[PDB]
Amino acid sequence: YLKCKGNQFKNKRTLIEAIQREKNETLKKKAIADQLEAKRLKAQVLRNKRKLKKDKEVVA
Amino acid sequence: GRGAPLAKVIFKRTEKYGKKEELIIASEGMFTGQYISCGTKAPLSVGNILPIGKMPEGTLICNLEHRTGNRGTLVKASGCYATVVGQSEDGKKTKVRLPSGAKKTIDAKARAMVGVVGAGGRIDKPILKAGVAHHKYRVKRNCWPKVRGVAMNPVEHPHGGGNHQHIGHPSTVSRSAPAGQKVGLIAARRTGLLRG
Amino acid sequence: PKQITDIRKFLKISRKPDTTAVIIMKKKSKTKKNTVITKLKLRTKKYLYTMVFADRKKAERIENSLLPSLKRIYYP
Amino acid sequence: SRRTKKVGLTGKYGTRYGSSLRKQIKKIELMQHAKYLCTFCGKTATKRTCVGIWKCKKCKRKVCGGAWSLTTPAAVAAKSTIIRL
Amino acid sequence: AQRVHYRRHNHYNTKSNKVRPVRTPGGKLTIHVVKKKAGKPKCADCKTAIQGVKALRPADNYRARRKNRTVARAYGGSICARCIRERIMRAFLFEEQKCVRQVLKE
RNA sequence: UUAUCCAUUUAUAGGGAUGAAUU
RNA sequence: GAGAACUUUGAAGACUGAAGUGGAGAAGGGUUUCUUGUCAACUGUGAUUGAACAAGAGUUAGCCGCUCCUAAGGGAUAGCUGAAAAGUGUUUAAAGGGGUCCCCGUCUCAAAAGGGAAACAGGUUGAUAUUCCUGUGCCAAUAGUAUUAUGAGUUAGAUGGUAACAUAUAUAUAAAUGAACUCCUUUACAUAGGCUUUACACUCGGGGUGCGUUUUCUUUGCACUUUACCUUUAUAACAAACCUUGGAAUCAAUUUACUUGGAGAAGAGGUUCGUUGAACUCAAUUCAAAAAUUUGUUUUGUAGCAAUAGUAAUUCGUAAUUAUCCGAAGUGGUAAGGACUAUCCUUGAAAAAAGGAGGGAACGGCUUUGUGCUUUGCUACUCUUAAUACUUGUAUGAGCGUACCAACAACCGCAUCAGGUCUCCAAGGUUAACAGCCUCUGGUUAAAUAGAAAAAAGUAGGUAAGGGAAGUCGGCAAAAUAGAUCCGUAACUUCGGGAAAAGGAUUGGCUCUGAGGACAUUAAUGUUAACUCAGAACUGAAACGGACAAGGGGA
RNA sequence: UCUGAUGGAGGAUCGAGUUGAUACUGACGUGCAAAUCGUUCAUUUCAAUCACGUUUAGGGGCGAAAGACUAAUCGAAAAG
Ligand SMILES: [Mg+2]
Ligand SMILES: [Mg+2]
Ligand SMILES: [Mg+2]
Ligand SMILES: [Mg+2]
Ligand SMILES: [Mg+2]
Ligand SMILES: [Mg+2]
Ligand SMILES: [Mg+2]
Ligand SMILES: [Mg+2]
Ligand SMILES: [Mg+2]
Ligand SMILES: [Mg+2]
Ligand SMILES: [Mg+2]
Ligand SMILES: [Mg+2]
Ligand SMILES: [Mg+2]
Ligand SMILES: [Mg+2]
Ligand SMILES: [Mg+2]
Ligand SMILES: [Mg+2]
Ligand SMILES: [Mg+2]
Ligand SMILES: [Mg+2]
Ligand SMILES: [Mg+2]
Ligand SMILES: [Mg+2]
Ligand SMILES: [Mg+2]
Ligand SMILES: [Mg+2]
Ligand SMILES: [Mg+2]
Ligand SMILES: [Mg+2]
Ligand SMILES: [Mg+2]
Ligand SMILES: [Mg+2]
Ligand SMILES: [Mg+2]
Ligand SMILES: [Mg+2]
Ligand SMILES: [Mg+2]
Ligand SMILES: [Mg+2]
Ligand SMILES: [Mg+2]
Ligand SMILES: [Mg+2]
Ligand SMILES: [Mg+2]
Ligand SMILES: [Mg+2]
Ligand SMILES: [Mg+2]
Ligand SMILES: [Mg+2]
Ligand SMILES: [Mg+2]
Ligand SMILES: [Zn+2]
Ligand SMILES: [Zn+2]
Repeated sequence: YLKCKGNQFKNKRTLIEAIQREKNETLKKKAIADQLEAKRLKAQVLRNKRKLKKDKEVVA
Repeated sequence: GRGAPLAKVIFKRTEKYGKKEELIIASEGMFTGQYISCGTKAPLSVGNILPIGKMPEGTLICNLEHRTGNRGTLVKASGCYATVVGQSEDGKKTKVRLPSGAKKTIDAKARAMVGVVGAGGRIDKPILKAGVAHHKYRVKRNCWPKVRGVAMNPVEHPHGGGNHQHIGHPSTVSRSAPAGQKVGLIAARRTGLLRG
Repeated sequence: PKQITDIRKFLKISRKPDTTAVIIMKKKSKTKKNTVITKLKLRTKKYLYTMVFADRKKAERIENSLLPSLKRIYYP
Repeated sequence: SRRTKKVGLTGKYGTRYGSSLRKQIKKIELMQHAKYLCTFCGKTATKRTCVGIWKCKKCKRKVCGGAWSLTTPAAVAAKSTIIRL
Repeated sequence: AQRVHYRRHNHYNTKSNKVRPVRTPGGKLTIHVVKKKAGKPKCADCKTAIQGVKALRPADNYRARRKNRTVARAYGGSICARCIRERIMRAFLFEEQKCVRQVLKE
């Protein structure tokens, strides 16, 4: 909306192309960030289960 | 016609069931919805109306009576104020300093408003156009523009006539001159640029 | 003028002391043939009241049962 | 783009009246047409309606003030004096 | 095209002599004079338009229906609802504060 | 201070301690 | 007709060109208006004409105005001054009043453009028309008593909704108690800028009817195809404001521009005003389901007014009858409303009149001891609108204007004078254009004269070889330039300008190419517009803002 | 600080009406006219322009100032 108010698109077709390109890129960034966040979260369970595996033995 | 704003203020009748209306020159800071108090025992604050004998030294005042019960005569134009400068030993007298720089002693029971008159500082804008001055005096009185006496004929003015547009006469006249003759600088103690 | 779409109200108006005339208008429809549209109008002191009848049979019944003291006026 | 180097607001006056008078007009009218904080409601929406009357576009209170600005120093000084007492 | 003229006494274009052309069954253009608008009645406190009443010139207001000129509350069609709410709160709470202050004298 | 002059008001309590108010 | 250049009729050729010798009003005039007659003088030539002369006619209002209110102001009353004549106008009036026993507070005139109860369409005369005729409406007023009907309340004054708010449909939405006193609202208001909606106007294509052209062409060129006030008109649609729920940063919503939100935004669901005035299946009509409120369609109606009127046609007779009156869009001239933005040492009337609210005075009726307060029953009485009957002064709608001109010969200027003199309506083509030029509706073809001839001289114009201000006090007068698009613009400067500086190129017609939207079946298909802008080929006696319109530049 | 758009200020700019009157020292000068006619000029959002009503009266009024204007009369109107 603010882009169109600033005289960036002189035509309807150009606006459609621009929004499609932006949509693809903002989908790809999410699709990389979410998978990195999930994979990073997974390794928190091993790190928080080996703690109790050690502490059930030595810490008492 | 006037440069300063007016406050419309409503009091409540005390001898009877009803309401009454007043028009008062507004001091700088007043707002719609404010309660002001008028009387001999009212607290000292901006917009209250008090007798001048209950004000300490240095108080800035406006809308003053030069005689008691007068309903106000002295400090009224926009941006103007007076100063309390002395209280007498036995009461009954109060000394103030007026905007022109004169000093005066007043009855100590006369009334005034605390604060300065609003909308002050309006002679700091250049007028810059003849039409603006046409619109200024359009709502005051018929006194604009002005032809100068050196550009008339002798029948209409003491300065009129001549082959070169001069006065030819000393332009400072005396206090006793008749009505058709008191026309230049009236009873002038002094002429020229001031240097102090 | 005013319009009425309730038959009972129409017959109530006809019997009142200051109804003095009825108008009958017959007119072929603009769509087809054999379509005698009819309007019946009551002249009271204040307003004409108009009721529209699409059925020539029911309409033809209506003004038969209409009280004899009303003057009748035929426009077509 | 920037449409004017110097005269800014006084470009409506053209070439008339001389440069120094236009400078004083510019200084005065910068204050005259600005916005001021309303102390009653918190928004900055107070604008001048006449030579001494100021009004808030949101809460709709009217405050009596200066000619070209909302406060002049001389009134602020006296108010501070009274409040100190 | 067909051209028109004033039918009434006033022949000048004042605010009370406004005009609107109209086509007749006999096939001609004619003039008709237009009534002036009427301001909306306003709240006695905040000077805002009162909801639920009609805006009529006082001649048309005189012969208008009774329910078209009023609302059913403590101040009807003279003070708006926000103002009435604030008035009620002011009354009750200031009386409570005065009564609290009265007892504390001792 | 009573002649004389001025001012104010509906000639409306003798001096000191941004609700509503009438029968 | 005794007598026709300037009386009338028909046929031609032309003008006005909606900023009109077209329509309607004010000031001013006063019968100039209409019908008939008519020529002594007038109508600067004629005249049978005429605003001239003579006889008789013609102006119709509850709804158009005045009459009422107040304005800038005028005249007055008390008092005071002055020989008076006059000047001034609460300056210490025991005044003016209104309210039913009190309070408020001078009188009167001044607006035919300010304020302000109420009306429309068709027809009609030789001369008047929102005034007459026909039909349909509206506004204001309408005593007392009694009866009869319309509805409502109580067995002393009604209800619904959480809320914003809503409710009386009787022939007709007429009734929802309210005193003294008090407070508000309408009447009621400047300028500039763009955006938007709706009516009137204009235009394109279908259907019907009539007319025109027709050696050749032409599914063709023109005309008509209408719908007022009033019914709170019902209901739709829309710019706004407010209510309920909800709970906002990854800030959102949104305009051409803007604007707005924890003092409660978006989303979802509601209430009201304004605009407008049949839009929306709007109203009736069940074919069959859902109630002791639904589907395509029941099919009707220009929603009533309303076709019975108006217009265009075809008829038969010496007032007569029939058929049409209906399908889809575009352009943006004029007027009004809406929500906004901005400007001011400028902030842009009043009164008559009308409405809303606070407060709570008083009060169920009919006879029932007495002196307004003391005694017994019925738990029909209280409002409201309409009609009737009787008593009452005779229980609707006063008085004045209304013909005509408004300059072209009706006015002022000594006149039938090329002068002066206030307001509203406003078609087609070309075009930025209500300019100029040409045209349709309406108006005219008239001017104190005509025919012939055509030299000097004059007045208003048009051209000129070669030179180009040498003419003259002086480039006086006249020429040269000019629209729009694309390029390019100095000194100086108060930095805003100078500037259209100076300068250079292009412009017709015809045949094509490209760019800019909306909508519905799902990116894929389909329908469907308005006007501008940019390129290419071809073409002509090298011409093209072709007429009109339209800067000379510089030191 | 620079670039593109949006936006619509100003006693801004051309210009028809309106209000005026620069040149031809044009016509006319026994006029159409006791101030007209033609062409050419100045002005159009503001100190703008019109209409009615109203106030100011002669040695006085009114004047963005020319001794201008005050009913064809003004360096002191008109009637007796
Ligand atoms: Mg001089
Ligand atoms: Mg002298
Ligand atoms: Mg000099
Ligand atoms: Mg000397
Ligand atoms: Mg209501
Ligand atoms: Mg003649
Ligand atoms: Mg012509
Ligand atoms: Mg011509
Ligand atoms: Mg023209
Ligand atoms: Mg005649
Ligand atoms: Mg005759
Ligand atoms: Mg003659
Ligand atoms: Mg005669
Ligand atoms: Mg009459
Ligand atoms: Mg009238
Ligand atoms: Mg007055
Ligand atoms: Mg009067
Ligand atoms: Mg009027
Ligand atoms: Mg006539
Ligand atoms: Mg008439
Ligand atoms: Mg209709
Ligand atoms: Mg007439
Ligand atoms: Mg005369
Ligand atoms: Mg003559
Ligand atoms: Mg004439
Ligand atoms: Mg010649
Ligand atoms: Mg030649
Ligand atoms: Mg030559
Ligand atoms: Mg020479
Ligand atoms: Mg020589
Ligand atoms: Mg010389
Ligand atoms: Mg020349
Ligand atoms: Mg230059
Ligand atoms: Mg200008
Ligand atoms: Mg000459
Ligand atoms: Mg001339
Ligand atoms: Mg001289
Ligand atoms: Zn505020
Ligand atoms: Zn309110």
